[PDB]
This record gives sequence, structure tokens and C-alpha cells, in this order.
Amino acid sequence: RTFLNLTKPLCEVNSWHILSKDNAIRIGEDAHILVTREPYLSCDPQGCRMFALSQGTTLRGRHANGTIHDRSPFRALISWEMGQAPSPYNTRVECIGWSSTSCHDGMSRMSICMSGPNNNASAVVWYGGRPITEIPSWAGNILRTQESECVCHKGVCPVVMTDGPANNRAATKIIYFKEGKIQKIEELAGNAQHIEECSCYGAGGVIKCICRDNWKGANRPVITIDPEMMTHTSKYLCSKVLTDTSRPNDPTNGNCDAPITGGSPDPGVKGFAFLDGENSWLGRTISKDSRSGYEMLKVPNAETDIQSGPISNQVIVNNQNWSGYSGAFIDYWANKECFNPCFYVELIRGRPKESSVLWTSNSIVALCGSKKRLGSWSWHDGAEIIYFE
Amino acid sequence: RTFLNLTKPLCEVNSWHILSKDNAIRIGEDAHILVTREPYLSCDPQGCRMFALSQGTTLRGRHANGTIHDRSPFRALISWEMGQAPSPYNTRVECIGWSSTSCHDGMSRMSICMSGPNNNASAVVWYGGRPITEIPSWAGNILRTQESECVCHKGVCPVVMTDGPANNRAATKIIYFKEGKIQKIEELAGNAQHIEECSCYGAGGVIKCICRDNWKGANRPVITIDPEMMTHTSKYLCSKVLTDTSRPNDPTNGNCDAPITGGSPDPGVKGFAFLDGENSWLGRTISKDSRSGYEMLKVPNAETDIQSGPISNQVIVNNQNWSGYSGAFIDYWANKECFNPCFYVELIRGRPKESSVLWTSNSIVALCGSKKRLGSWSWHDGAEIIYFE
Amino acid sequence: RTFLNLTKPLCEVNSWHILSKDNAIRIGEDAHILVTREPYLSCDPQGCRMFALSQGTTLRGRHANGTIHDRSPFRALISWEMGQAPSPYNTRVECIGWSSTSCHDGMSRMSICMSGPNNNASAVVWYGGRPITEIPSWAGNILRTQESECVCHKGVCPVVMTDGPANNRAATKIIYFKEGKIQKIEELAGNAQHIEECSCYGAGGVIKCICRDNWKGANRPVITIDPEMMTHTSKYLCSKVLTDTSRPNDPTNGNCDAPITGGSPDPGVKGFAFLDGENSWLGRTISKDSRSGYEMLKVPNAETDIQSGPISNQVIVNNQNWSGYSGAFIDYWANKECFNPCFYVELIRGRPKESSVLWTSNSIVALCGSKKRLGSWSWHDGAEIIYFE
Amino acid sequence: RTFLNLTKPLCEVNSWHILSKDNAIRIGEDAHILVTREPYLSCDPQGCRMFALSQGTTLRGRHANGTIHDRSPFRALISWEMGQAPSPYNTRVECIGWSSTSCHDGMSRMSICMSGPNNNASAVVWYGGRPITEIPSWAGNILRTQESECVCHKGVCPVVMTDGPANNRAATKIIYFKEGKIQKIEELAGNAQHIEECSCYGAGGVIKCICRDNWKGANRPVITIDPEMMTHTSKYLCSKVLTDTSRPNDPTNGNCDAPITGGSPDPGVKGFAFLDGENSWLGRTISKDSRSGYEMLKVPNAETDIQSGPISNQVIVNNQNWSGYSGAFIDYWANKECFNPCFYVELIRGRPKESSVLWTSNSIVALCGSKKRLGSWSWHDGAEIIYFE
Ligand SMILES: CC(=O)N[C@H]1[C@H]([C@H](O)[C@H](O)CO)O[C@@](O)(C(=O)O)C[C@@H]1O
Ligand SMILES: CC(=O)N[C@H]1[C@H]([C@H](O)[C@H](O)CO)O[C@@](O)(C(=O)O)C[C@@H]1O
Ligand SMILES: CC(=O)N[C@H]1[C@H]([C@H](O)[C@H](O)CO)O[C@@](O)(C(=O)O)C[C@@H]1O
Ligand SMILES: CC(=O)N[C@H]1[C@H]([C@H](O)[C@H](O)CO)O[C@@](O)(C(=O)O)C[C@@H]1O
Ligand SMILES: CC(=O)N[C@H]1[C@H]([C@H](O)[C@H](O)CO)O[C@@](O)(C(=O)O)C[C@@H]1O
Ligand SMILES: CC(=O)N[C@H]1[C@H]([C@H](O)[C@H](O)CO)O[C@@](O)(C(=O)O)C[C@@H]1O
Ligand SMILES: CC(=O)N[C@H]1[C@H]([C@H](O)[C@H](O)CO)O[C@@](O)(C(=O)O)C[C@@H]1O
Ligand SMILES: CC(=O)N[C@H]1[C@H]([C@H](O)[C@H](O)CO)O[C@@](O)(C(=O)O)C[C@@H]1O
Ligand SMILES: *[C@@H]1O[C@H](CO)[C@@H](O)[C@H](O)[C@H]1NC(C)=O
Ligand SMILES: [Ca+2]
Ligand SMILES: [Ca+2]
Ligand SMILES: [Ca+2]
Ligand SMILES: [Ca+2]
Repeated sequence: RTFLNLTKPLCEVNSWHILSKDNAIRIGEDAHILVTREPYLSCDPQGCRMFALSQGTTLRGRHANGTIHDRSPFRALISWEMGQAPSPYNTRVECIGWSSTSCHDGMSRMSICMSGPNNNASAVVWYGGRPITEIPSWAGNILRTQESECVCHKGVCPVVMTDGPANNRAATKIIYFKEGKIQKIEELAGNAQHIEECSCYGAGGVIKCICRDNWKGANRPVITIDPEMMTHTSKYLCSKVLTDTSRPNDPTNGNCDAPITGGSPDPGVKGFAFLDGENSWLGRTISKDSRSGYEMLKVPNAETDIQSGPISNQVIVNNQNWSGYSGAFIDYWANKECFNPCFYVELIRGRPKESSVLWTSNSIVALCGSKKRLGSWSWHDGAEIIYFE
Repeated sequence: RTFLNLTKPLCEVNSWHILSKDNAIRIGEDAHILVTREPYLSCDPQGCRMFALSQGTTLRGRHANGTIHDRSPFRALISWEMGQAPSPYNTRVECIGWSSTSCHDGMSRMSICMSGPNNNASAVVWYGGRPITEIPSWAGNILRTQESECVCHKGVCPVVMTDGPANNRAATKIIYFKEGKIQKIEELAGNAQHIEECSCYGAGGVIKCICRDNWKGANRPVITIDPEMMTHTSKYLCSKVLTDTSRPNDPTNGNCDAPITGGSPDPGVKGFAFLDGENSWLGRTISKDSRSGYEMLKVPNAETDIQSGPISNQVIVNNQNWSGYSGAFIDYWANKECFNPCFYVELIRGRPKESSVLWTSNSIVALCGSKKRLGSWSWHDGAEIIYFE
Repeated sequence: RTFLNLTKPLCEVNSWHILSKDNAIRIGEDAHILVTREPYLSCDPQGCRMFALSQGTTLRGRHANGTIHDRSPFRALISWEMGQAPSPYNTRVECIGWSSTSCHDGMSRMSICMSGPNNNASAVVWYGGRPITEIPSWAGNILRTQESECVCHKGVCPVVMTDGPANNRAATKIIYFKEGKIQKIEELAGNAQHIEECSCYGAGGVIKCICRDNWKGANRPVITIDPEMMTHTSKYLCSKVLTDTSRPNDPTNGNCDAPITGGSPDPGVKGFAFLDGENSWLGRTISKDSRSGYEMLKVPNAETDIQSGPISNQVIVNNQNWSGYSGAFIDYWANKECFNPCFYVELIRGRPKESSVLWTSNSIVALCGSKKRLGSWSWHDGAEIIYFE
Repeated sequence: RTFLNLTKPLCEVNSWHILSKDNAIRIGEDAHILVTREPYLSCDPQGCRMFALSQGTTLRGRHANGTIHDRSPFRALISWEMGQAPSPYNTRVECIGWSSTSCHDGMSRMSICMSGPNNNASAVVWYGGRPITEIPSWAGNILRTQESECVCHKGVCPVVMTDGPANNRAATKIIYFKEGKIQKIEELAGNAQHIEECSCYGAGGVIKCICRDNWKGANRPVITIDPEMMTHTSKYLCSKVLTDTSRPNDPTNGNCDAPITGGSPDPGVKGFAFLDGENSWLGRTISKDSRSGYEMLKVPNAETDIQSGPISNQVIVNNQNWSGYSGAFIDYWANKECFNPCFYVELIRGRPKESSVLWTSNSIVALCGSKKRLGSWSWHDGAEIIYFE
């Protein structure tokens, strides 16, 4: 056991293979499955786990009614063995709250959750399963964070947090942790105009966080973090291939340093990309308006070229099925000379798009890169809504 | 592993951060969750766990009917991973009976349960998960104990027990254990006139037990124990801020050495406080009459000053929601230079306050000290009783 | 770490303290609890576990219907953490069949199950979780064994087995195992005329098995086994206090060497006793006709004196409640200078005594000796049969 | 821990003893049990586990409806502790997909699953719980594999795969893995004309794979693999005792080098055999037409003599009960001088044979060889289909 160092480059990726799928809604139709949303996966030296914000009720329970609501005193971050569906019997409570992140540094796991009222939230930072630090809201408006895993290097794990408006300038900070203790706090710098729900990974000693601009941009903000110097820079993804949801049609040219407006009717969704020159892949919903479908697009130089377009594609979820948030993770402890990109897609079921039921929940699908040319099919949730009526 | 020694001082506390909530009643409305009461938490070198007295049925089961009853041959102390809800599938039986205490001495856990008929109860003392000692009733009237964790120092774990009337003078003893064997027994001494359900913690080589006087006082008795000499003193919390339930209004002056009587209609409830000069916090139900709401009041010198009032407060459970028992615990194995205060609140649902159902049970919330000034909100149970009708 | 040696003497016993109780039937009214019968307990260096023969269905399942039947291809020996109820989620399948025994030699656990048709059953002997040895029926009539734990000394664990009529002379053997391999087989010798379902325990290098004579005696046969020499003798309990069920009134004198007959209407039930001169205790159903109630009786010199009677008694289950099989076990790995006797009572619910349901199952209660004079109460099953109607 | 090698000989087998049975359909009538099919068992240094392809839904759930269907994005290979029934709470996801194999090389477990659309399937190869290698379909027609365990020798684990028509010549390959990495690929060679679903086992440094010819033969193809040279040969079982399902009556002579045609109405079923000169056993369904009943036949020189007939038999499942797939496995880590043959029988319930329900699933029974002459009885599933109507 030692601290993880981000000493390896990203593996070449040409295709995406299936890693895990929990079929939670299908199973939760009759088994005791907790309602969730905002899932992800995170790994450690022993393997990978799935994570999500429980709503403190089962899917078939009468308390599933009303779970469209994002914040309550009944939510908590829970983790479970990858592949299983989350039940009250197989899940570990990482922390209490309604927004979270988590990562392993090679020694222990840090987990963070925000809870409390809108104008007075606080974060609690846990390490090795114990509470270490507490951070009060600094802008009095829903202190909140990534909703996917953080990334560590030589013991130092940066985390992106925001507090302030969802539709206006907000106060974002990069907080650098070691064993759950604050090493440094920076205010967000650079040209990104709004930051939410960053999806982050590391490679070659560099951490990149592709985030959600909920205020103006249909293009995604990118923050580049040096976890050794504990400094960062920010801007937008340059590609004309817009990846936020509710975006206009892709334009002739993207914009590296300003948001591209437009889209209807959603201001944003969590998402991700892996940016590695020619070896760059962008995820997005297939629908430009809604959280339906999901596609991976290989867009060489998407980080630096406003003219970059797709040279290959892979449908992860067809546009006849619902998707949701998407984010990045990597099994940094794999026995490979490169760090292989993985991602998950949250498959939201229920409200508001399916209003024949009273609840909102999701299942999870996750895939990682392949150098091979693999065939594919749609990994939709798979549940029949009529069965819940 | 080594014996825990109470060598550290209490951490400074200015507010309370969320530690855990199990949402047991919400989840138990449709998953297989045990009916409980008298819950608490207790930690060890590896972490913290939740404890409670099962009723030997699930919340939705037909045998949940009648569970307002406190004592039966179908109760047992159970423990389980912090944050999970107590099911028949994830709970460890610590011992059999209907009143208990438990604590880890740094090497192993000691667990104690009382069972039997009112006029002939006995305690069984467990250590390392094996029964070590048995203790028969000495006053033939519901031999009973703490209903929250005991505390250990150099292997010596004092426990406060009582046998005798609930509504008149009784026979309290402090029994000193090491590896589940009786080292010494003392009869209660000092100015506390009635002792029940003590909530105890350790700091700076001194163990403090804040208890319930079910006979006269609305102020809580306080026993101070020297675990090395195995001797003690007792009196009452000096503060005018009364913390028992069914208490009258706070008077102008409290009384260190005599009970402050009054209040209606109930003689008492298990509660707690941390007492450390200016760094003192008293918990109580917000209602002076019923087990509803729960608030933490910072009252400097509450332990010694009859005129001490609150300088701050934090609502833990709003007064439109049910509370219950409350008690102290500490993660004595945390990687801190001080012992940080934690507490839990039992959130009782069902009878007698909610008679639309035939059962009585509870969920749990737990919080710990923070040196920061954190925002707060209500951590009420969150179940809808109508769903159970 | 090492093979257990039976070198310690039995602890002095003056009353019985509660060890465990699973409340399976109460819990199983709603939770997913397996139908069982023929339970017992058995310990190893880490702790104690509960055992029983599942019927391959849950209590509330439609397949619980018809579970009065003793033998099917759907039964198996399962073990689980002491105190929990047996569910499909927390039980380990030891082996497959419809008669069993099990014991730990200090290194690993041996478990044995018989299965197959009446005229052609077979035993499979398991060790450390792997199948070691198979034993075919020698008399073509329901090869069967103890239905409670065996006992090992220096790695040698003798097991008593019977093959032959239940209501006439049969063929009993003592098979000595080591690591699941047969070391020696002996034909039953001595004065016991019929042997079934032996309840065995060890002390001072000697193993005593108290059994059920289903053919003639209402007094119980006693087999004494020397595990080093691998030899034995047999006779009956001498006491006039008869302990099998469906017995006549206790006569003026018992008989050391021949069966005391009589009783109505059933030939036998599994039972046990601890025999240590003055320190001797006999368990039996309170009713002399049916398996109801259960009492422990201290009968000095029960093993040698035909006029020995009780000098103390403890009611374990009141005569208004159903009991069932009873058997011996000891936690040989306790941190004590003596081996402390323990026993369990099988609490049978359903058919044939409770015919308003279609199933037969049980719950378990277990107790151990105390040197103290402890109060007591009835530890009956606690389920309300009407809730299953 | 070392790499396992196959130098030991097969144990002599004269009868079959019961190893395990999970009773999953009986139990799943009321507990939360996953719908499965294509089960098997596989062992490692610690013991054995049960495997199967889940359908991503419980047996009682509404999504059970439609589970006759073999391939969907909702299936996954799951493993669990031998003897338990597969629930959402005790199952490990080995990989995602609708065809699999798995085996332990003495150091870690390799698991492989195929998923994707019929024309573009892909395999993901896992080792030690991590994804290692991906393989795209090469014939573009349902790439598929063994549905029972693979076998490893000195780090090398051969796997047989097929891609192509089910009803005509297809493209079978042997792929040799080491730590999940491809060491070599071979096209099928020899006189076997069609290969599906091989049941494989090792002894004397040689792996034999007994398969299913779904195109022509009612006799079973046999593939002999040398795991050191990484080469193979193929032909058919010589015996007149035909072991596929939907076969004609046994002819007077079998055929070592060509398929024997006939039987109605089904083209084949996964099965197995142990081939060891005189010590040879063939399994098959009792019915020549349908997947009903199951018998083991000892047929000396079945691998080499076309006139070889049975010299003994054992009924495993009577012909009044449904059977299904059957396959081979061995506990190669047993403490024995020889490798003892084991096998399982999949017990299919529901569609198409039991059309009164909407689902298809199964339970499992497994047996291993014995040198003794043990009696036997039928180990059928035991659920009442009426209870599911
Ligand atoms: C802390 C919190 O409530 N986060 C919520 C965020 C915010 O609403 C937006 O990022 C605006 O800040 O996104 C969601 O609401 C959403 O769009 O589904 C889900 C998530 O629970
Ligand atoms: C899951 C689904 O049905 N998605 C469909 C959506 C939704 O019906 C609307 O977004 C509802 O507002 O509409 C589309 O035009 C889109 O947005 O891509 C087509 C897509 O197939
Ligand atoms: C052993 C026992 O019965 N303890 C019970 C005590 C006593 O009744 C009082 O302390 C009076 O002695 O408090 C309760 O009843 C109560 O107030 O809810 C709960 C608890 O179960
Ligand atoms: C949980 C709850 O509703 N509490 C309410 C109680 C209860 O109605 C009574 O205690 C029932 O006896 O009444 C109050 O006046 C009080 O006690 O402060 C107001 C409080 O909001
Ligand atoms: C193997 C077997 O069937 N054992 C059964 C035995 C025998 O019937 C008797 O000992 C007569 O041999 O006792 C029972 O039937 C019984 O009385 O409740 C239960 C047990 O299952
Ligand atoms: C559990 C129970 O009800 N036991 C009762 C039994 C049974 O009813 C009969 O044995 C059934 O045949 O009858 C008694 O006379 C007896 O045996 O002592 C009284 C006892 O209270
Ligand atoms: C990958 C796949 O679908 N395998 C299926 C195979 C193929 O149909 C045949 O081997 C023909 O190739 O056999 C089954 O269908 C069957 O007979 O019950 C079950 C199994 O799921
Ligand atoms: C389980 C069962 O009932 N099997 C019966 C089968 C099936 O009914 C048919 O195969 C359905 O196609 O028919 C038989 O003639 C046979 O196959 O030997 C008799 C056998 O008892
Ligand atoms: C096979 O394993 C055995 C037992 O570990 C070992 O003695 C032998 O050297 C190995 N044989 C080969 C050929 O590797
Ligand atoms: Ca946006
Ligand atoms: Ca009081
Ligand atoms: Ca008898
Ligand atoms: Ca065929």
C-alpha cells in the first residue's frame, strides 16, 4: 500500500467495452432496492465500487413518492460492490447529505457529502471511514460538488466545489486535500464562467475536470489542475461538438474561451470527456434537448481545435431510451502501463419524463476503453414502466 | 491493539456536524427492518457501529403489534454497521434482554444485557462475544442499566446499574469491569437522589455520567468516576437550564445538590450533556412536556454554575417532530489530539404519541462536534405515518 | 491454531443464564426466514453458530406447506451466526440431507449429513468445507445420526450413528473421525438397548453421550466414549427421574442397566443431560405425554444412583408452550479453567400440535450454566399462530 | 499459492454422492431470488462456488415475464457461495453478457462473458476481478462459449468459442489464456463437425472437452487439448450410448469420426462425460426427446469402442421431472492424490415445457464421484408450478 501517483498516460481508445450494469430498476420492481440518483463508480487497490445518493427509501416503498426532489435530510452517499443493485442490505454509508464526491489515494478513501438547508449547507470530509474536516457554506446558496470521483496524486486529492447561483456568477473553489485535511484553497481562475458537477481524471501528473456550465454555455468548461503545485487554469472545450444538454445544433466553430449559448429547455447536465490530443473522446446525450440517448464521439484535438469534429462514434444508449448524468473514473490500480478511461451513464427512470409513477430513480451502466474495434448495442435501463403502474 | 486510556481532553465544540442517520422507519415501511428502541452508538479501533434493543419482529410484521411494551423474552441487544437500517440480515446479536450497555476497552468489546421477570432479572456480561459473568437482581425490581455506551480506561470499564422503584428511592450501583470480570462494586453515594439510564463519556482521566432522575428532579444527576481509584461522587447539574423531560420552566437558579422538581406529565427521559467549563453543551427535547424536537444549548459552566444560561443553540430536530432518548458516545480512537463529543437522538415513531398504528419503534440520527460554525437543519425521522395506516 | 484437548473439568452449575434466542417464527411471519427443524449450536475458536436442517423453503412460502415431513431431497444442514434467524441470505450450507451432526476439532469443522431413500441412505462427511468420505447404509433403514454437535479430542471426533428400525432393535455404530477420515468403527456394546440422536459433551478426557431409546426406555441411554483409546461402554441413566418424552410417572427406583418402559403416546424425543456426580443436571419436557414445556433439574448422582431425585429446578419454557428437541453443546474455546455446560431447546411451531397452519418449523433458545443463583422466566417461541392463519 | 497443474489422474468412480443443491425455485417462490439459466460450478483453493447467467430480475418480479429469451442487455454472469440460492444480496457480478465461462488458475479467477447484438458480439476477459482483454466477433453471428468452467494448467487456460450458424458449419476457435492475456488462437481441427457449449475437465496433463454438435450429431463431439503445447484434436464419442438430447434410440454401433443423425424435435443440449478407459461415465437426459430426467451411465471405453455399453447406472433426476444443461467441474485443490469428477444438472422450470407461467428459470443440483457403492434418489427441482399460477 502506497499513495497513487498519476505517473501513466491514457491508453489509446478506439472502442468502448461493457464493464458493469446493475439493472437496479428491473430488480427493484420486486426486490428491496433503494431509490437513488447522481451515481458514479470509483476504484481502489482491491477493485471498483458503485456510488450514489440514496433517497432513504426503497423504490417500491410508499416513500419513493416525491423523490424527484434533489435535497432532503433523508439522502446519503452509499457505496456497494460493482454490479449489484443498491439495497438496504448490501450498501455502505460513506456520508450523509445530498451532493458528494469520493476517491481513493492508494491508502484510504476520502468521501465528502454536503447537507443542510439551501442558505446554510456544510460539507463533511471523511477519510478511512472517519470524519476529518467540516466546511461551512461560503456563499449561502447550496454548497455542492462533483457527483463523481475525485482524483489523487502523491496523497493530494483536489476537489471542485461550487456555492452560489445556478443561473448566475457563482463562487467556485478548488480545495486540495490530503488524508481529509485541507492543504490549500484556491478560488476558481481562468475563462470558465460557471462550474458545476466536474467529472475528473488524471494522467501524466495532470488532472482534467470537464464540467457543467449551468449559466450560459452549451460547451463544457475544462479545468486543468496540477496536484503537485496545487494550481489550476480554466477555459472551455474548444470543439464545435457541443456536449452539454439542451444545446443548439453544433456550430461551424466552437469557442475555447467563452460559453456558446442556446438550447431548450434544460440549462445543463453532468458530463465528461477524455482529452488526449488525437486520442480524445466526448460523451453527450444524443438528444440535443433532453436526457435521452448517449453517444461517445472520438474528436481528435477537441481540447485545442475549434474546428475539431468526430472521426468515430459509438451509441451507448439509443435515443429511444432515457439517460442522465455521465462522468469519468479510472481504475488507476490496474495492471497496465497506461491508465484506461472508463465512464458511467446514469439511466434515469421516473419523473419528470415518465410521470405515470410518483418516484424518480435510476440504474447504472459503465464502460471502459478498448484498443480493439468492438461491436456495440444499447445498454438501456431495461425496465417496463407499465409494471410500476 | 492496547487498552484505551482516557489521556486526551475534549475537543472544542462550537456547532455539530452530521455523522449518520439510518432512516430506519422510512426504509422499514417496505424492507425487512426490525422494530427497535433504546438505540445508541459505540466505536472501537476500526470504526463506529449502531446498537439498539430489538423487539424480535419487523416493523411491517404482525408481531410489531404490541411493541410499546418495554420488556419481553423476545428482545435482544443488536449492533450493525453505522448508517445502515437494522434488518434481520445485517445485525449482530450482542446479548439477550431488554436493557443494556456496551463499550470497547481497546482490545475487545464488553456487552451487558438484563433479562427476566421484574422481580428476578439478571445481567449477563459479555466480552469478546463470549459470556463472562452473571449478576442477579439485588432489589428484585427490574435490574436495569445505561441504554447507551460505557467507557473504559486501562481496561477498567465502570457501568452504572439500578434496581428498585422507578418512582421512589432505589438501589444504584457502579460496577467496575475488566475483561468482563467484576473488579469492584460500589453503592451509589453523594447527592443524586435517583439514578437511571446514564450517558457517560471520558476525557482527561475522568468519566462523567449524565443521568435520569425519574423520581424527583427535572435537572439531571451527574456522577463523576475515577476509573483508576474506582470511586465516584454524585450531585446534580448546577445549571438553571433544565434538561429532563416533563420539566417546568427553567427557574432563576438551578441547584447543584438537590433536585428541581415539577413538570408534567412524565417523570423522565434518558438524556446527556458534555461538561468541560466554558466548552459545555446540554441537549434536551424542545418541548418541556413531551419527547418532541431536540436542541443543543451551549451553556458555559453548566456543571458548576447555578446561574449559567445558553450562549448558543442548534436545533437538531424541529418541534413539529418526535424525538426520544439521547445519549453520548465518542470515537476515542480517532486520529485527533482531543476526544470529540458525539451524540445520538432516538426518533420514536408510533405509540403512544401516534396511535393510528399498533406499534412503537425508532430511527436514529447522530452528530459530532465541530470547531467551525456550521449551518444546521432538522434531522427528523422523515416517515409518513399515514403510509402505515 | 491447535487440536482441541478435553482436559478441563466441567464447571460447577447452580442455575442457567440466557445465551441466545433467535425468535425465528416471530421474525419469519414477515421476513424471509427458512423453514427448519432439528437445530443445535456448535462453537469453534472464534465463536458459536446455530445449526439446523432447512426444508428448502421460507416459512411464509407456499412450499412451507407439508413441511411436517422429516425427509426430502430439499433439506440441508445450514449454519449461521448465533442469534440471527436463518434466512436464505445469511446461512451457510454445511451439507445436503435430512439428518446431521457437526463439530470443530480446533483446526477445522467436520459436518456430516445423511440423505437418500429410506432403504438406501448415505452419509457424506465434510471437513474444512470439502467432502471427505461417504458411508453407505449398513442396515437399509434410514441411516441417521445425532442432530446436535459431536466432540473432538486431539483431532479424533467420535460420532454415534444408527441404522435400523425405530421401534425395534437397530444397528448402532461409533465412528471415530480425524480430518473427516474414518480412524475406527465400533458396533454399539453395553446395556443400552436402542440408540438415537445422541447429545454429547466432553470433560476430563471423557465424552458422554446422552441419547434417545425409541424402542423401550423412558429413561435415557448413556454412552461413555474414550476418544484416545477409541472405545466405549453403554448403559442407562440410573436416576428414577425419567427424561424422555411420553414417559410414565417417575417410579420409586430407576434402573442403571435396563429400560424403564411405559408412557403414551410417543416413543421418544431427543434430549440431553450433564453428568458430574453432585454437579448433575437433567433436562426434560414438563409434560410427560407431549413435547410441551421444558425444565432443568439438578439431580445429584443421576448417573450412578437409582434413587436420585431433584434438589433444584429451573423452568426454561412454561408448560403452556411447545418445546421439542433439546441437546448439549459447550464453548470448549472459552477463556475459563472449566468447560461450562450449555444447551438449546427447539421450539416447534405448527403441525401436528398446531393444525391451523400447513407447516412445521421451530425457533431456538439456548442457555449456559452459572455458579450463581439466577432468577428465571420462560423463553417460549413467542409467535402468535393466529397471525399465520 | 501457485499455478495449478493437471498431473494427477482421475479418481475411480463407482457411484455419485450429493455435493450441493440450492432449491432456488422453491425458495424463490417467496424470497427475492434472481431469474437465471446456464448455471455451473467452479472451484478454487478455498472451495467451490455456483455460477449462472442472471436475467436481471427476480423470479416473482414482473420482469420475469419473457425470460425464455436467451440474450438481452440485462443478463450477467453471477457467482455465489455454493448451496445458497442466487439473490440480489449474495451474488457477485463476474462480468456482463449472455454467454460465459470461468476458471481459477490457482492464483486468480478468469471470467469471460459475451454481450452485444447477434451480428456484433464481443467477449470481455476478466482476471482477478479486472477486465484484461476484449475479443470482437469474427463470424458476426452470436459469438459464444462454454456455459461451464474452463480448466487451467501451469498458468494456461484454454477456452473453446464458437461464432457462426447454430444449424450449420460454424467457426470454432480455441483460445489459450494466461492471466487473461491471449497466448494463442487456433481454428478448430479434426473430425468434430460442429461445436457448442463444451464441458471440460483435466487429468494426466490433458484437458478433454465434451461438447454439443447442434448441427447434425446425436453423439457428442470430444476435443482433446494439450495445455502445454497449446494444441488440440477433435472427434466424436465412439460409444453407441448416444448422449445428446433429441436423439434416436441407441444404434448397435456408435461412430468415432462422424455425427450420428436423427432424433426430434431439438437439435441439442449442453452435456458432459468423463472419459478414462474403464473408469468412464456418460451423463444424459432420460428422455431421448426432451430435457427430462437425468441419468449417469458407466460406459467402459466409451471414448474408443463403438460397441461400448453401460455396466452400471444411477438416476440423478427421475423422468417425471425436468432437467436441462449439465456440465463438468472438479475441485482440483482437494486434498487427494487424484482428481475426483463432479457434475451439475440444471433443473429448468417454466417455459417452454411449463407454459402456465410467463418465465423460465432453473435451480441446481451437483454431485461428485465416490469409490463406494452409495444408494441414490431423484434430486429434482421440487417446486410446485401451481403455486406460481
Ligand atoms: C445539489 C443539487 O441539488 N444538485 C442538483 C443539480 C442542480 O440542480 C444544478 O446543478 C443547478 O445547480 O442538478 C440536478 O438538480 C439536475 O439537474 O438533475 C441534480 C442535482 O441533485
Ligand atoms: C426517451 C425518448 O423518448 N426521447 C425522445 C425525446 C423525448 O420524447 C422528449 O425529449 C420529451 O420531452 O424527444 C426527442 O425528440 C429527443 O429529445 O431526442 C426524440 C427522443 O426519441
Ligand atoms: C428497563 C426498562 O423497562 N426501561 C424503560 C425505562 C423505564 O420505564 C424508566 O426508566 C423507569 O424506570 O424507560 C422507558 O420505559 C421509557 O421511559 O420509555 C423505556 C425503557 O425501556
Ligand atoms: C411533535 C409535536 O407535534 N409536538 C407538539 C407538541 C405535542 O403535540 C404534544 O407534546 C403532544 O402531547 O405540543 C407542543 O405544544 C409541544 O409539546 O411543544 C407543540 C409541539 O409542536
Ligand atoms: C432421520 C429422521 O427422520 N429423524 C426423525 C426422528 C425419527 O423419526 C425417530 O428418531 C425414529 O427413528 O425423529 C423425528 O421423526 C421426530 O420424532 O420428530 C424427527 C427426525 O427428523
Ligand atoms: C403446550 C400445551 O398446551 N401443553 C398442555 C398439554 C398439551 O395440550 C397436550 O400434551 C397435547 O396432547 O396438555 C397438558 O395436560 C400437559 O401435557 O401437561 C397441559 C399442558 O398445558
Ligand atoms: C448464446 C446463446 O444464446 N446460447 C443459447 C444456446 C444456443 O441457442 C444454442 O447453443 C445454439 O447455438 O442454447 C440455448 O439457446 C438452449 O438450447 O437452451 C440456451 C443458450 O442461452
Ligand atoms: C418431465 C416429464 O413429464 N417428462 C415426460 C416427457 C415429456 O412430457 C415430453 O418430453 C414433453 O415433450 O414425455 C415422456 O414420454 C418422455 O419424454 O420420456 C415421458 C416423461 O415422463
Ligand atoms: C505440479 O504441482 C506439484 C505440486 O505443487 C509439483 O510438485 C510439481 O512440480 C508440479 N509439476 C509440474 C510439471 O509443474
Ligand atoms: Ca449549459
Ligand atoms: Ca425527572
Ligand atoms: Ca423412549
Ligand atoms: Ca445434436
